[PDB]
Amino acid sequence: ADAEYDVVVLGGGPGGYSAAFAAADEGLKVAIVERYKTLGGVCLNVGCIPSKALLHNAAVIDEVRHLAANGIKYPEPELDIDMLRAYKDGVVSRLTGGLAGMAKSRKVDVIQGDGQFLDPHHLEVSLTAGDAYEQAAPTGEKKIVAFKNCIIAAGSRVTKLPFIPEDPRIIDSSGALALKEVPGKLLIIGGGIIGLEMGTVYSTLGSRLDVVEMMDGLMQGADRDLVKVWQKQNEYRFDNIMVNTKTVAVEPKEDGVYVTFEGANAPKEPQRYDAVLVAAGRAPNGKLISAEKAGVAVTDRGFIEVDKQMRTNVPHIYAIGDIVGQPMLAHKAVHEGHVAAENCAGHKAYFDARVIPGVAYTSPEVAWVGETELSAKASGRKITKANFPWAASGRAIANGCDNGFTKLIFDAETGRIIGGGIVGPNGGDMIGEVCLAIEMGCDAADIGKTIHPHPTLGESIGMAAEVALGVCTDLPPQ
Amino acid sequence: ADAEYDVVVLGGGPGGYSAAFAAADEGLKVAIVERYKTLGGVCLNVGCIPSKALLHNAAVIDEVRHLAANGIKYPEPELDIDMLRAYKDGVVSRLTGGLAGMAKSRKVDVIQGDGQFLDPHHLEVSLTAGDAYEQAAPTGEKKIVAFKNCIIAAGSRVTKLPFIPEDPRIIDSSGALALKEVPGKLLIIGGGIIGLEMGTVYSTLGSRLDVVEMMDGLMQGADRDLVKVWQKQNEYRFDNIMVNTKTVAVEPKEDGVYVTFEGANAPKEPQRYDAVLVAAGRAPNGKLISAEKAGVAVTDRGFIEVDKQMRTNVPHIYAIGDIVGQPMLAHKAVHEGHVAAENCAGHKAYFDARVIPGVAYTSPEVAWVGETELSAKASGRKITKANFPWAASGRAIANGCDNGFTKLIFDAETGRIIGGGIVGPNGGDMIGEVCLAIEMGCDAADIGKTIHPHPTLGESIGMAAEVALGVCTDLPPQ
Ligand SMILES: Cc1cc2nc3c(=O)[nH]c(=O)nc-3n(C[C@H](O)[C@H](O)[C@H](O)COP(=O)(O)OP(=O)(O)OC[C@H]3O[C@@H](n4cnc5c(N)ncnc54)[C@H](O)[C@@H]3O)c2cc1C
Ligand SMILES: Cc1cc2nc3c(=O)[nH]c(=O)nc-3n(C[C@H](O)[C@H](O)[C@H](O)COP(=O)(O)OP(=O)(O)OC[C@H]3O[C@@H](n4cnc5c(N)ncnc54)[C@H](O)[C@@H]3O)c2cc1C
Repeated sequence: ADAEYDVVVLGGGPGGYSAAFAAADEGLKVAIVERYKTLGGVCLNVGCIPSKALLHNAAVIDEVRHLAANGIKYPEPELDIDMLRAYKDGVVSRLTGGLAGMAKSRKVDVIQGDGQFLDPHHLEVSLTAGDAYEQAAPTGEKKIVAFKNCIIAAGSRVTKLPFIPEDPRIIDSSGALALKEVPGKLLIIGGGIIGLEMGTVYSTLGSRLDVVEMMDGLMQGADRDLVKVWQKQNEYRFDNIMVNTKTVAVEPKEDGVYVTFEGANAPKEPQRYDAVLVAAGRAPNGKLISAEKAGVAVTDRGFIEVDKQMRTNVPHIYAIGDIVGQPMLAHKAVHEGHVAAENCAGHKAYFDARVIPGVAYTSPEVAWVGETELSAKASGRKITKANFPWAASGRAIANGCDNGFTKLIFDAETGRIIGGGIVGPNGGDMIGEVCLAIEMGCDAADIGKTIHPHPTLGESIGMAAEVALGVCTDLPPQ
Repeated sequence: ADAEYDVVVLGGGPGGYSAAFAAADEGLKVAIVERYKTLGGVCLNVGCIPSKALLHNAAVIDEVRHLAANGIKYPEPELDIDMLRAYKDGVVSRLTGGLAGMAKSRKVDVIQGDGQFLDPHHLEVSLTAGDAYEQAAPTGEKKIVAFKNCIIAAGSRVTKLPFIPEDPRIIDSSGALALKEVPGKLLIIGGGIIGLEMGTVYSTLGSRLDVVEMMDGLMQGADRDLVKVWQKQNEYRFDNIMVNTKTVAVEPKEDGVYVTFEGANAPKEPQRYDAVLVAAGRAPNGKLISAEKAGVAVTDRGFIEVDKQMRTNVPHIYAIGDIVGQPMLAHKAVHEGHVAAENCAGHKAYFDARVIPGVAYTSPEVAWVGETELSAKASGRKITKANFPWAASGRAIANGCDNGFTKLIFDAETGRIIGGGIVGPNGGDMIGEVCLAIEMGCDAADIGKTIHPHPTLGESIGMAAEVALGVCTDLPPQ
C-alpha cells in the first residue's frame, strides 16, 4: 500500500545487493530492505573484508622477522591499535560508500528497516535508525511494501552457546574485529576458520592463544594433510591446541575469565584468560522473517531450502546465500543472487554448486575446492591424487614458504579433475585455476601441458598434474 | 670412442636438464655436457631464481613503508649487502645441489666441458674445470662422446653493444646479481624486463635510476595499458625515463661513467653515473657449437630452427630453449625439453607455442599471455576486450594495490578467450588460469560462471569475464 516493486530483496549482503543490482540491470524496479544503514552485509561490514585487511597487515609483520637473516634488519614495530582499527574501518567505509552510490545510480531504492512478511506479496518494514552496522533501533514507523517477486537474503548470525554468560571479555567475531585491546591470553572456543583467522591477527599483535574443539581436528572439512602443514607452522602461537575436548565452564572473575576443559590431553585445572572468542559456527536466520506468513517453508535449523533456480516452495519467492545452506561463503551468495535475479527477469537460470572453493586466509593460507580425500572416503568414490611439494619449488624456497604443497584429485574411472587443495601463500589467488579446470572437465594432460610461468607458486598446479602423468622432472622419478 | 649414449644433451639449463631427466625416465642412457660445474643453466645460476629472490625481499621493504599509515611503524632497515648476497647465493646453491643429486639418482652422466660437434654422431668435449658458474677454463683434456640422439640446449648470452668500452662500473645482468655495491646513480641501457627488475632491486636498496630505450616504450611486447600502470607507480624511482633516445657515448672517467643521449626529451649534457647496466637483450648461441659439422642449419642471428617435434633439419638432432627462438623463457625451455626427450624415446610428441605466458616480476608485476591488443592490431584479428579495474576489488583496496587491473581478450568471431593481461601483485601466480582457459577454448560464460573465492585478486579473472557478458554487479552497469 505504501510502495510497489518488481523485486524486493530482503537483506543487502553479498547475495542481496548483487541480486538487486542484477535485477535492476535487467530493467526491473527493485528495492532492498536492510535493517542497517550500510550495504554489503556481514562480509563487507563485519566479515571478509575487515578480517582479510587485518590478516594482510599481520602477515607483513611476520615476514619482517624473517628478513633479518637475509641482511634486512628491522626492530619490532611500534603498534598503534587506534590507527590500525581506523585503517580497517576506513577500508569498509570506502566500500560501503561506493555501494550506496551504486544503488542510487542503478535506481534501486534502499529502505532502512526490519522486514517481516505480511502475506505472499507484502513485506511489513519496521523502519530502523542508526548509522553503525549491527546498531540500529526501530523508530516505530512502519511501511508496507508490495512485490511481484521477493528474494530472501537475510543471512546468518553468530551461533550462541547457552552455558556461556555475558561479560565484556567474552566476544564474538564482531567483538574481535572491534580491536578494543590485545589480550595477553586469548581463548578461542571452536576450531573453525573464522576464529583461527582472528587468532592469527591477535597472535601477531601479541596475544598468546589457546583453542578448544569438541570435534577431532581444526578446520573441519579441510583435508587433514593441509591442516597438518598449517598447524606445524602455527604451533608456536598456541600454548594449548585441544581437540576432542569439551568446554564445561566459563566463569568470569575479577582477574580473568576462567574456563574448564574435559579432554584426553587438555589440562584439568581451570585456565585464566583475558579474553574469550566464541567462534562456534553461524546459524541461518530463516525463522526470523515471518516466512510462514508468505507460505515459505523453513527447516527446523532455520534454513530456507531452494531448488537450482533458487526458488522456495513458493514459486515467486527466492532465497540465496547463507540462509539456504552450507557453505556459508560470500562468493556463493553473489552467484546465487545473480541466478535469482535473472529468473525474476524471466530468463531461466540455474546455479551449479559442485565447484565452490573454500579459503582460510591464515598463514599459511589453506585453499581447497571440489572433491576432498575426506568426502571421497565418505561417499566411496574411487580417486587418484597427485601432490607437488613446494620443497621442490625454487620460488617457494626463495620466498621462505617451501613447506607448502599443491594437491590435485581426479576421478579414477574418468580421469577428470574433481578437486584440489593448496596450503601456502597465495593459495586463494591460485585455486581459481583449479575451479576452472574442474568446471571444464580437464584431465591431467590438459593441465600439465598448459605452460605455467617460472618461477611461480602457480606453476605447482601444472607440475602436480605432471606428477599425475608420471613425467615431472623437478621431482624424483615417479 | 670414449663414451656412447642414447641421448647426449648439450647444455644443462632448464631445457637441457629437463630433457635429460625425461629421457632417463623413459629408460634411455643419457649424458649432459655442461661447461660449468652446476646444472640449472642461466635461469638457476644467474637468472630467474636469484633475481626473483632479491625482488621478493625488496618488495617487503617497500611494503613496510606503507605500513606506518596503518599504525604499524618501523624505521628504515639496516641493510647488510654481504648477508643479502649470501642469502641469494644460498638459495641457488641449495637448488644446484639438488639438481646434481637428481642427476646421480637418475643415472645421467654429467660431463664438465665445452662441447663441439665433431660429426653427425659425435661431440668433442674440451673438458673444463672451475666450480663457479660462468668461471671455468679448459684443462686441455679432450673427450669424444658418441650418441644416437643429440638435444642441443646451449642457450643464449648477453647481447653486447660494440660502442661501449670495458670498465668495472659497466656491468651486465650477472654483474648486477653479484651485488658488489649499491651505486648512487644507476643507468639502465635498455627498457626490457630484465633490466627493469634489476633496477627495482637497486632502487629499493638506495640507487637512483635512469633508463634509456631506442624503441618507443619500456617492456616491448606488453600492452601499453599494463606498462602505463607499472610506470606511474614507479616514476618516483627514476630521474629520467628516456624512450626514443639513442645512446651515443659511454665515457668512463675517474668520478663516474659519463653517458650522452640523443632524444627528443633526453638531456643534452653528458650524465654521470656510478654504474651502468647494459640490458639490451640476449643472443642465441647457435653459431658457437660447430653445428655445421653435424649438418645442422643455423640462422645468421644464431638461432637453430626446429619443427614442432623440436627437430633440426638433421632428423636425429633436436634443439630446445633460448637457442631455437623467442620467447627466451625458462618454462618454454622446460616443456620443449620434455617434447624432445619423448621423441628420443620413440613417442611422437608435439610442442604447442600459442600459449606461453610472460611475467615481469617488477612492482607491480606485469603478467600476460596469448593475443595482445598490440598483436591483434598488427595481424588484423578482430577481438573484444574486457577489463576489470582493481579499484573495484575490496581485496586490492585492503592490500593497497587498487591501481591494478585484469584484462581478458577474446576472438570476436568465435568468442573464445585468446589472451589475457594482469598488472598488480601476484599476477604471475594468477595468469595460469588464463593460460588454462585459452588452452581449453573457454568463452566468457565458462570463466564467469566459475565460482572464484572472495575476497581475492584472482576473482578479478571471473569478474572480468562477467564484464564481457555485461553482468558484473561490482561495477557500474555495462
Ligand atoms: C569474521 C568473518 C569472516 C568471514 N570471512 C569470509 C571469507 O573470507 N570469505 C567468504 O567468502 N565468506 C566469509 N565470511 C562469510 C560471509 O560473510 C557470508 O557468507 C556472507 O556475508 C553471506 O552473504 P549473505 O548475503 O547470504 O548474508 P549477509 O552478509 O549476512 O547479509 C544479510 C543481511 O540481511 C540483513 N537482515 C537480516 N535480517 C533482516 C531483516 N529481517 N530485515 C532486514 N534486513 C535484515 C542483515 O543486516 C545483513 O546485512 C566471513 C564471515 C565472518 C563473520
Ligand atoms: C637476469 C635474468 C632474469 C631472467 N628471468 C626470467 C624469469 O623470471 N622467467 C623466465 O622464464 N626466464 C627468465 N630468464 C630467462 C631464462 O634464464 C632463460 O630463458 C633460460 O635459462 C633458458 O633455458 P635454456 O636451457 O634454453 O638455456 P640456458 O639456461 O642458457 O642453459 C644453457 C646452458 O648451456 C651451457 N653451454 C653453452 N654452450 C655450451 C657448450 N658449447 N658446451 C657446453 N655447455 C654449453 C651454458 O653453460 C648453460 O648452462 C631470465 C634471464 C636472466 C639473465
